[PDB]
Formats: sequence, structure tokens, C-alpha cells
Amino acid sequence: RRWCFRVCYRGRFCYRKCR
Repeated sequence: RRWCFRVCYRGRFCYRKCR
């Protein structure tokens, strides 16, 4: 869905799910 958004797991775990 374009507009990536590195989601963070509250603490540091931040993953990018671009599209």
C-alpha cells in the first residue's frame, strides 16, 4: 500500500513494511 511506515514495537523493534 505504498506510503511505507517503519512500525516500532514500542522500545526499538522498528520494521519497515514499504508497500
